[PDB]
Parts: sequence; C-alpha cells; structure tokens
Amino acid sequence: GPPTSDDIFEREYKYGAHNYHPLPVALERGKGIYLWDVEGRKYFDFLSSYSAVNQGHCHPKIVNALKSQVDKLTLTSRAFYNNVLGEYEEYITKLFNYHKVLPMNTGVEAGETACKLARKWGYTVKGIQKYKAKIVFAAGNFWGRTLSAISSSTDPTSYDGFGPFMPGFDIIPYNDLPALERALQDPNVAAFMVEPIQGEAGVVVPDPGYLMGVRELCTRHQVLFIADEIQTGLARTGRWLAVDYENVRPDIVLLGKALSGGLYPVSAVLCDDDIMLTIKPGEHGSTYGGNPLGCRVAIAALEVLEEENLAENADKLGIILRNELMKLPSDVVTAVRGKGLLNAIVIKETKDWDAWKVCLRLRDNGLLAKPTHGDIIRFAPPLVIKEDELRESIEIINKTILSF
Amino acid sequence: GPPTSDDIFEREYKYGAHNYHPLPVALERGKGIYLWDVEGRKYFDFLSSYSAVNQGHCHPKIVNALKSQVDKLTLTSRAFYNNVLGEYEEYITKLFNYHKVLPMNTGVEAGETACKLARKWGYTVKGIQKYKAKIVFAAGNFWGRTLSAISSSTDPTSYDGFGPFMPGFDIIPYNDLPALERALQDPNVAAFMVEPIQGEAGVVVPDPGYLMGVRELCTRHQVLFIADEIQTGLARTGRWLAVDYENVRPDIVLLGKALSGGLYPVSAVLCDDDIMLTIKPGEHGSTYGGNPLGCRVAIAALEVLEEENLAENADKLGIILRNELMKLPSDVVTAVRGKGLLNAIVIKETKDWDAWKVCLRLRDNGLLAKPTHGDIIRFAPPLVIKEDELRESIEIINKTILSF
Ligand SMILES: Cc1ncc(COP(=O)(O)O)c(CNc2cc(F)cc(C(=O)O)c2)c1O
Ligand SMILES: Cc1ncc(COP(=O)(O)O)c(CNc2cc(F)cc(C(=O)O)c2)c1O
Repeated sequence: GPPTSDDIFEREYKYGAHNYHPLPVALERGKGIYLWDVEGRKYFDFLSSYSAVNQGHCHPKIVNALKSQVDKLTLTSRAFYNNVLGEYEEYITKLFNYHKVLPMNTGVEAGETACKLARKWGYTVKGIQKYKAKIVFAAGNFWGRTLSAISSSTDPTSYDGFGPFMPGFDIIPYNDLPALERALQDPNVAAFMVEPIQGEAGVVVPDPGYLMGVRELCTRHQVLFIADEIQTGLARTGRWLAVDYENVRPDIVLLGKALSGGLYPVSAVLCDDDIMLTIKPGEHGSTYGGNPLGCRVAIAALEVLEEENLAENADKLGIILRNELMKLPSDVVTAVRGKGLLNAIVIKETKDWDAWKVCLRLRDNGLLAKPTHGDIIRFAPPLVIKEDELRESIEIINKTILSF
Repeated sequence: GPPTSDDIFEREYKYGAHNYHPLPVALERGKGIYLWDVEGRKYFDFLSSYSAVNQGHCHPKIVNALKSQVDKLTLTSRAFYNNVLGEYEEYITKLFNYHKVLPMNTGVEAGETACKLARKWGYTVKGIQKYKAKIVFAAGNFWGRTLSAISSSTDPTSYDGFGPFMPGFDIIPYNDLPALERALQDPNVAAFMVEPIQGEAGVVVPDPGYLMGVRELCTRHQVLFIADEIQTGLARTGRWLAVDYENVRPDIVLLGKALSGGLYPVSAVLCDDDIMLTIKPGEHGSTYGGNPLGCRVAIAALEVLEEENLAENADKLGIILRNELMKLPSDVVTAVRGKGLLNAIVIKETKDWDAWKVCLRLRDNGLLAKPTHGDIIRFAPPLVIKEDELRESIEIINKTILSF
C-alpha cells in the first residue's frame, strides 16, 4: 500500500540530511488555500511556503503556462538567447519602474547578486578603494544560507560552526534611524540591505517613517538602499511592494518566492542602469537564471497577482485577521502584528506550553502554521483566500488557542 | 508579427542586465539533440546547457513526470513534509551508495553546502579551533557566482571588483599531487574541493592516477575529499561519476545540472552520516530545496540515464568524436581533449581568427557551441545522440574549421 505519514517521516530520517525538524504532517496535494495529507486530511495552509504560494497552491493559470512551455523549450543556458527572457524582462521592469532586471533562481542568489552590485558600484562609481567596501545589515535579518548570508546574521543557528565569515559586513539594530545615520558616516559603506518587515525575526514591523528615513539617509550619504522584498513583495503585505506604503523607491529591489507561484525557483534583482551596468559581460550569472520555463511561469504568476487584485484582498482581509486575533485574552496572546496577510501572534510561553505545541494542535484542528522562537506563530495564508474561508480559519485558531 | 532574432537581442539589451554576451542565436524550441530558432533554423546542440540536458531537450519521460506532479503539489516548504522527497532520497542515496543526501536547487548552493559541511565537520569531528578551518581548491576551478565561489577562483572575471573575499580558502595548482601533499600538512585544513575534470578551465583532464592520489592523500591527512561532479557527473563522461574511472570514493559528491534534465534547478550533496549529521535541525536549507516537483523530475531524469544506458553511449561515441576531431590539421587545431561526451578543441588563435569567429560560423552551418578563452571550443552534445547524428555533426565541424 501507499506509505503512511509515519512511513514518510521515517524514510526521510534514514536517507535525508537532518537539517530540518518539520511539523509532523505529510502532504501530497495542494489546491488554492488547502493542503491534503496522505491520510486524506484537509488543512488550511497558513504558511504559504513563506510567501511562495501567494497565488494559492497549483494556480491553474500558472500551471497552464508551465505545461505549455515545457513542451517547447526549458533550458538553453545563457550561452545563447531564448525567446522568452526579454518578454519577461520588459514586463517586470515596466511593472516595477526600474530600468533593468537581473534574473536568478533562489532568494539567496538575488541577495548575493545585490551584494556584488553594491560592491562593484562602490568601487567603480563611488570610488571606494579595492577592497574596502562595506555593506550594512539589520540585526534579525535572514536572507538565506550561503556563507555570505549567514555572515550578516545575528542568529547563532545560522552562523555557529560555519565560519570564518565574510568581511565587510556590518550590523546595526533594525528599526533604528540614529544607528543607521551613525553607520553611514564611513564613506567606505556602499549599501544598506534591509527587509521592509523582518520575516524570520518574527514579523517585525518597523515604526511608521522608518522606510522613508532609510531612503533619506542613504541618499544623503551616497549609499545604495537595497530592499529585500523576497517575502514582503508581490502583494503579501497589501501593496505590490511593502515599501509602497511610504512611497519609497529603493535603489535595488529583491524579489523571489511568489514570483513563480511556487512552481519554479525564480528570483529577480531590479535596479537602474547606473547600478546594473557596473557588472559587465562574463562577470555574473547562473546556469538556470533567466531560463524560458521559469520566465513563462513568472509572467503568469505576476499576471495573476495583478488580474485578481490580490494586494487589495490581502489588505482588506489582513485587517479582519488582526482585528479578530486581538480578541484573544492578553494573558495568553501578548502581541498581534503584521501588515496585509503577513502576520504573527506572540504567545505567553511557559515551562510546558509553547509555540510548537500550539502548532501541533492547530494541525489536529485542520490548520497548518509554523512556529518560530518558541513564542511566535506565523499566520500567512494564500492571498486568494476569501473572507468566509478566513473566518472559518480564525475559528480554528480561536478553538485551538482557547483549548489550552 | 513575432519578434525576429534581432528584435530578441535588442529587447534584452534594453531591459536585462548585461552580465552575459551570448552567441547571437535566439532559440524557441528544443527536442533531443536539436534546437530551433525563431526563424525556424535547426541546429545541433553541442553545449547541452553545460551538462544540464544530458537527456536531450524536453525528454518526454521527464516532461511527463513534471506534468503529472504539477497537478498534485509543487511546494510545501520544509516547514512540513511532502510525500515525494523521501522516495527521491532513498533512490539517489542507493544509486550512489552514500548514507544520505541534502537537497538544494542550484550547483553553487550544493558547493556552499559542502563548504558548510566541511567546516562543521572540521570543528566538531576533527577538532579544529573555531574558526580556523581551511578548504583547499584547485586553480582553474569554477563552481558558481556567490561571494564564496568567486573567492576560490583564480579567474579575474569571477572575482575582480567584488571583494573583499571569504577567508579560509587556499588555492593550489590542479593536477598536482605534490602540491596537495604540501597543502595538507596544515592540520587546520578540513577539505579539498576539486572537479574530476575542470569544465570552465577548458575541459582540463588530469593525469591518470590523480584522483586516486587525491583520495589517498586526503585519507592520510584526515581531510574530506569533495568531488564537484555538477558538470562531470550523471553519465556525461561515460560513467555514472567521473571518479568511477579510478574506482575512487569521495567523502562528499556534488550533483546538479543533468539531475533534472534541464526542466528544474535541482542539486544534491551526497555523503555518509559521520559528515552529514554534523548539521543539526534548523542550521541549513533552502526554500525550494527538496520540493516535490523537482524531486519527481529528478527521479525521472535519473531513471532515463539508467534505462537508456547513456553512460555507455557517451563513452563509445566520445571515442569516435575525439578520434575524428584529431584528424584536423595540427597547425589549426592544436589539442583535442575530453572524456566521454565532455570534449574541447584548442585553436591556433591569431590576430584575426579566434574561437568566437569559429563558433559564429558553426552556427551558420547548423551547429551551436560555445567558446572559452579565445582559443578553446567546447563540444558536448546531449548523450541521447546517435552515431549517425554524431557523424553529421562532425562533418559540420570539419566543414567549418576547414573553411577558414
Ligand atoms: C563544475 C561546476 N560546479 C558548480 C557550478 C555552479 O552551478 P550553478 O550555475 O547551477 O550555480 C558550475 C556552473 N557551470 C557554468 C558554466 C558556464 F560556462 C556558465 C555558467 C553560467 O552561470 O552561465 C555556469 C560548474 O561548472
Ligand atoms: C527575506 C528573505 N530573503 C531571502 C531569503 C532566501 O530565499 P531562498 O530560500 O530562496 O534562498 C529568505 C528565505 N526565507 C526562509 C524562511 C524560512 F522560515 C525557512 C526558509 C528555509 O530555507 O527553509 C527560508 C527570506 O526570508
């Protein structure tokens, strides 16, 4: 017969690396806001694969683009041109109003690309001596698992045991304009990379005016503002980009995750010519970056977010979600935070009761969510969810929280 | 009407980064050994997207796996289990006889993973003090474009303008056992990473006995042998792994590219428990690593290489290819090298005549190949090619080389 859930956990234990400890649920099917496990149980997805399935699981329009293009051509490499990449490049640069895009595959590769752009612009345009360029990051950041990405982390689970670390990366507190102003006094700083809302730090929303103040200070001191929108971008917070809430234009914008609707790893680095063209032919890229299959998928994924007005839906339904979550007793849920459909609750963790136990019981009651920190639970369902579906989910959350 | 080739080049010039200078040909369809451009011209593919389409373009079995799984589920993230990943993990670990695999997406991420494994094993098993671990690489190496990967490169096009660089990376000559023996005297060395045949250095095949000597020296000095088989693995050289030619077992094996038949970025890191399990839950991973769509594709891609005996075909036809290429006059083609269907010629470059011009004319005559170094041309067609097709391709190469 087909493997049970326990079989599935045990087989991965034997033959796969132990780099994750997932919540014990074994899915085999996803459609829209729902997931089904191998026993046939149905769940609400309140993680959305960290924003990658904003459009819902297996969105038919995005599937159709994949199935149409896989019959024509999937990979030429960049040794030649394929016919899809320029159509995608025109579409996304016009959509976000930047001169150019550099295509990559995973979110961390977009971050690496942005660090390379910042350094090469710092040396060739700003006039920093080679190799004294610095990049500033905010404590709590997470942008992936390469040696460079963990070198900017303050999370020991990211960096401990994996050094020595990349030089030239400085760290300041998040949501702290005086600290950024102090860091940018060094003319060897080339850029500041920052998430408009910190995802893995626990959905940390900075104070109103932070993003405008970051833009003002970067401009004043001739520093590039890199906005990592790999989780916050593409409608998840209720705008096309979370920086749109303060009408702020970063110098470099990073996209990923929902760029493909979860059907393909596609990421993107957006900026104008004065930054982009510091990288010359032969100096950067990726085997799969800009391949025609990912590009057809990304065009469709972007079209879905536009045609279905998913940013408006995320905004309106996020307000319902936070308002209803705030009714839970303060002695058990100590904070509700978020924008759009990127939200989190904080739990009054005890000796025995923690975020992991809440998420186990949420799973028992038909809802899938992921803990972090032991007292933080993310709530981020796909943006195609409807109000009726949202309210049923909240009832699952209430039932679970109040069952303890 | 539909864009012409020139239209396609111009649109990418306007809206995409200038990080590549591709050969001027604009493809829209691929099937098996062939590619078609937007004018309907048919070409032999003699690049195979740097080994990623070993199985030929759009292999029907691999397409079928993609189309079947995209209807069920494509991405849960590793916050939960999907049902496909363990089936893939069992298959590939049994196929290559290692305890475990760690799934990632791109080749450079597999390399980053291996560096993290080597460092964490060096600290926790070998007893190196944090953070003094070193990794040795061979001059000429290429394993991608992250800040760490360019820090081990000796190619200025990879690293110039992008420092400062990752510490702890030492470089020795390729194909040089005395130099490796000298480097491994430092007990803070944790690993040696090496390609069994250097791809982007120009298909540099080391001398017989090199890989055995590397294995012997690594074992003697308690150093991990990391074999980067992202281009050489998966039948391209006429064995499952290029290290099979000397019956050598690395400690860590890196796979990528052909792992998906070009339909999806899938990469893999293979090693035994004493190395793999130095990474604990929460310390490494990737959003898309091990997603169920890539895994179904990778299972099918691996099955194709086995069922169709593509390593045997690559071996037998590689010998024909090198033998026929060696008939070209020595004054124009100064070297022929390779194993299996990973081969290159070296050209007697002049003031006016170079590898780029040869490849332009090869394209005119129906064959697509890529230059490197100005005097090196790669010849690497998909492994499903037949002898009759191979001989027609050689006739295109002869016609072109002898037309100058
Ligand atoms: C031996 C070995 N190991 C790892 C990697 C990284 O694989 P990946 O690209 O998935 O990160 C590569 C990449 N090969 C390659 C060769 C080339 F001529 C151009 C490109 C390009 O980027 O356009 C890439 C590799 O050759
Ligand atoms: C803001 C931001 N920027 C870049 C990246 C890198 O994206 P990528 O994974 O494609 O390289 C991420 C990754 N998010 C994330 C969150 C999480 F809880 C687990 C994982 C995991 O790896 O399992 C990944 C990111 O949150």
